[PDB]
Amino acid sequence: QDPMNSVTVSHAPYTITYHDDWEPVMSQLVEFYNEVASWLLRDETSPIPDKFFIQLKQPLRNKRVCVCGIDPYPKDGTGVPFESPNFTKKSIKEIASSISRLTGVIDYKGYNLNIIDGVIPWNYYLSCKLGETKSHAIYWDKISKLLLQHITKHVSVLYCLGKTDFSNIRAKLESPVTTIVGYHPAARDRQFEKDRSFEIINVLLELDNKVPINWAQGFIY
Amino acid sequence: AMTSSADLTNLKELLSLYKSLRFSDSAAIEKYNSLVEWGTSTYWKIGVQKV
Repeated sequence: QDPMNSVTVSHAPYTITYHDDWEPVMSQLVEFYNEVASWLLRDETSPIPDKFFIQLKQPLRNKRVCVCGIDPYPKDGTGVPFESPNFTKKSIKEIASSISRLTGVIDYKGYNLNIIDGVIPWNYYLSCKLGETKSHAIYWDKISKLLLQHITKHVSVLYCLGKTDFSNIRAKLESPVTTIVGYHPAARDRQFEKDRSFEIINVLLELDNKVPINWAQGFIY
Repeated sequence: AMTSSADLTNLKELLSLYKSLRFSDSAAIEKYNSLVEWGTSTYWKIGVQKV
């Protein structure tokens, strides 16, 4: 409530609370959201409208990696990308077993990309109609570009999960940023299991004289 | 491919060569420049340049 600001929009959730690092985009976010939100709000969503924007509370200046999925869990999104508080969603379980395999940590009760220093977990579209991936693509589009471009000014590496969903990601950005497009954790044939993105991200970081990501900070005991 | 062991292997060799930067033949310097190009092209932007 000091590095946190808020702005008023014309549709639910009505207030957007954001960390200072997001300021330069807030003005256009408000205009973009007001023109589409009523269309959006016609359906029940994952996450609920009160949670659409809670990731804007995160600092950007301390981030070196954005881990990005296309949109929220079709059900039970919390507004924090990939978060599954009771460790029940498949993607987060799979990501966690990659990190287990990678780091040698074998007993754990949870994993959350949002508690890892230097990481910002991100959803490209900020909602979907309950049960239906990508159903709100057409509404989010201009916002999604606005927000991901802003993010990519701060991070050294953008990692996107979903070969098909992200095959055109470059077009969506202005200035180049180190970009990795890996398999979705649900991809056929355990391809996600063979995907070495988490380690590749860290070599890329060292090549940009940055500190590698300490993936084990993700675990919950 | 971006995501395989072999991408990881090439990125690690490029980092190693970047750390010494001390090339003693044409081979080596060429390996380094050609890894930079491959990395740049595969991941769009990387932190090191051709020398």
